[PDB]
Amino acid sequence: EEDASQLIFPKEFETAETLLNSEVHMLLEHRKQQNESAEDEQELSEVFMKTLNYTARFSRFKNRETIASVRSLLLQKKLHKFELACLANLCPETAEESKALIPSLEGRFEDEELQQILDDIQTKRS
Amino acid sequence: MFYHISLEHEILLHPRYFGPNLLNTVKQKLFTEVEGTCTGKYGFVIAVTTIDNIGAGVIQPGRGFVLYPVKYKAIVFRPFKGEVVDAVVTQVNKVGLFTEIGPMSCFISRHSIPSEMEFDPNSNPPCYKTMDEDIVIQQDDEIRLKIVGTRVDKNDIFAIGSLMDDYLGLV
Amino acid sequence: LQGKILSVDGNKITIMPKHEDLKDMLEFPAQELRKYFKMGDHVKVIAGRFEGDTGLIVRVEENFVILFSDLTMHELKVLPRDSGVDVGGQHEWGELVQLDPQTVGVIVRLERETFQVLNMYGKVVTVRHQAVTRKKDNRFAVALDSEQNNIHVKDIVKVIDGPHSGREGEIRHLFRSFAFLHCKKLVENGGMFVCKTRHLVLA
Amino acid sequence: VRRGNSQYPGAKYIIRDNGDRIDLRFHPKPSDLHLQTGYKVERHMCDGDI
Amino acid sequence: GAIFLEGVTVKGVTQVTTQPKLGEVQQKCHQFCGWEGSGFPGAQPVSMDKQNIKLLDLKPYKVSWKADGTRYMMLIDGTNEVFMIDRDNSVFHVSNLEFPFRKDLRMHLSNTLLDGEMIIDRVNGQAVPRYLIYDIIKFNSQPVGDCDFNVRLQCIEREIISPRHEKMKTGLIDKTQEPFSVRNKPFFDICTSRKLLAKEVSHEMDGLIFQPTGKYKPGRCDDILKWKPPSLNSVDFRLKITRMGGEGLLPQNVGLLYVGGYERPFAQIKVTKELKQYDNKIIECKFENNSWVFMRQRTDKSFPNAYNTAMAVCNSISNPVTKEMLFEFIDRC
RNA sequence: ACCGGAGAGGGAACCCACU
Repeated sequence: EEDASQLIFPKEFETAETLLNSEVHMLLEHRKQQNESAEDEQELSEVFMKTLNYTARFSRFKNRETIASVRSLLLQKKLHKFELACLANLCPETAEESKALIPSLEGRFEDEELQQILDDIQTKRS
Repeated sequence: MFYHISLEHEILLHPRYFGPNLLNTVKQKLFTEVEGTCTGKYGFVIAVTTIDNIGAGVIQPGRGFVLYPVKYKAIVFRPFKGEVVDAVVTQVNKVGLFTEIGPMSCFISRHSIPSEMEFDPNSNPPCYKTMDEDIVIQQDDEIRLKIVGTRVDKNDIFAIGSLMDDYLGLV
Repeated sequence: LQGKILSVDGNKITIMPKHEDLKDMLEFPAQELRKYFKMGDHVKVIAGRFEGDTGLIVRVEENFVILFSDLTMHELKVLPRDSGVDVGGQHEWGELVQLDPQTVGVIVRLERETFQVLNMYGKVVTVRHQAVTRKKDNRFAVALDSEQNNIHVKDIVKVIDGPHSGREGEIRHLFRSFAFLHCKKLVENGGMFVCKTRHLVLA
Repeated sequence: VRRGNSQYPGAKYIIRDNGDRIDLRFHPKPSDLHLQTGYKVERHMCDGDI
Repeated sequence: GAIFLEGVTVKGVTQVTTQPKLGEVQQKCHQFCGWEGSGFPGAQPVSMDKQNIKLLDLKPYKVSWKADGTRYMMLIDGTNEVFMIDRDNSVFHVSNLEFPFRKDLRMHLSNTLLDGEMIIDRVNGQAVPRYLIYDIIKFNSQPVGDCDFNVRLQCIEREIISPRHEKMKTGLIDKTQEPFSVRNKPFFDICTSRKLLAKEVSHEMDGLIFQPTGKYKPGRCDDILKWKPPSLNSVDFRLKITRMGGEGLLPQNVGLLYVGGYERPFAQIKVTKELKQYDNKIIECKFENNSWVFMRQRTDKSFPNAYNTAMAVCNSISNPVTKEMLFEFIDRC
């Protein structure tokens, strides 16, 4: 029953806030700086290292204020909360690509508005 | 997909950790227990950003241990049947291609691989390539992927992916 | 119509399915039904050469269903109610082969021109189908385990030393100081692995 | 523990953190006679016990 | 199994599996040693401890020095009959080694039994197998093992080495054709060992052996003492690197030093990632301080050594028996 | 490691007796 296309999510998992690769990197780098200082702490996990280097290589824009800007501008337009982060991670270059990647947006908004949002996304790309 | 959720857990403390710093030891115990852990229901718990609340700890009757109900914000990774995320190749093999996603590792099978991606054993690095020789899928490449199915192994999540879908390939 | 089984009888099952979008229960005889499954659900192999193995079905064909095992990603094709032999029909997966005059192994993967063979030293080698000879298996072999128990083909043993220490397996073949074992939980090499008999104990 | 079970003011078992139970009355090997702060020892009843 | 000398292959040395022959060669060794049980008849030295070093003062002792070598008794039975016996009772047949009789150089030695180590020795950058003759049990059936260790060392020189150098000077023995060099382990008295420990040999010594002057005896000899630095010093530990965090306790990873036949952790080690490579592998450890620390990993061995072995080595390392500690103890006698 | 110290040793019924 759990399908990303039809937007079924667990009730316990419904209210969670979804995240971007770049902001996940800034959080993980904050944790890394926290652990490297204040010694006599456990060594970070292989999972932590893999996620850190993954989101480093997959970081779209490094700027912190850009994260807040893109989040706010995209949420201002009425869209489902799960779609914000997946769209910003994938960064489609055409609205046809965006609808192919996420079928939910197909028919949700017109081609011109979808392409304008995508163009803003690439505009804030670093 | 990456998320920010609040979770509930209870940690037992041995009486020797009471000390003058009990809450710090509580924080350390929770970190060491739920850092890098995996649950089939909620997926990978990558890191704990903050601890929302640490409740009143109850002394177990007949046991010196004390359990604290703890509220904490953690970032989780649990993939979907139907989500699309970019992945990175780790190994080229004749059974299939090994690619790495975050903490989790998934493989694409040959029958799920489109028939255009022919095998190249004889290339010095084993490769997935077309007859037109345009698309070169090789070790350490970053690719699009469609994860269809997930499995839990020793409370750790592994998944499987599909690549038949359009536009889904090399970045 | 597809739906889930409420109850069951032995012949006319009077399977009372709850079909998708149907709140009513119908009745079907067994002969009218088959076990369907969309791709991506977990399946178990109920009976066959593969029975006990599990996997996610990637593709469904007419009556054919293909899937990847959870232990190993080695492919599987089975019937909807539920080959195992290479092209050429001479050899089949899991068989004992002679690699050269001194070395034996077990075939653990079938390819169009080659096999992957787990040799008696624990290494996997690639060989052309004709470069190995089919070896007569000694189903009545006996050896000693680490506690001097007699062990035989089909016995369940625990590994208590060596690389696979902590594992558990079924003895599939025995040769001199070597044992080829199978454990379905091991996805590597289709579940096959090799241990010294003195590193084993009868479970 | 060194006195052991034979002498009366002694112990019968010594329980370690893993839960391993060592029996003191049947030739305990001098290695596991050694004990750390986490362990429990099953001494005999003594004067002042309630 | 049977690997004659590991690290170098030796031409003409051939293990023997054929029961008619093998069975005898093993037996003629028990015979010559006056040996009781099954297995290896040869003298087994004991590790020097704070009790042991005392004997150095209770009678005369000669000292030589332990090289890492493989223990072999060489049985010289005839013209092509030459065999090696190891700690295991495994038997090898050595092919082009020839032993002339001091009297008739055309005659070959028979019913002779020697004790010694087989040692790879690199000179001129190259690995030369040597057999060091460290004792002789039997010579032409003559019960020389009953003689004085000084008599026996002299026997070896005159009855074994000297005849062969003689046949060598004449070309009738080609040092080049022979599977390995044959030599007598050199022995000196107690005082000279002191010099060994202004030591410029301070790297090259794996230890010392202290040999009493008494007649040869088989099996366990509490009066032959092997001394090895405790730093090097020294038991085979089966290690399970384990994340042992008790209930209510912060999870901790430790290395549990298991031994043979004792189901529990004998000791603990300061586990480290640079020690994580040899997970679940047999290792040697050094008990300099209260902490056992790792020198080398023994892939050849699969089982940890026994609990009684662990006890003996712990006692020995607790009472460190040094060269100066026993030098005076024998010099008093 | 040569065995691993293995001790767990039915039960129901009735009778007598103790405080």
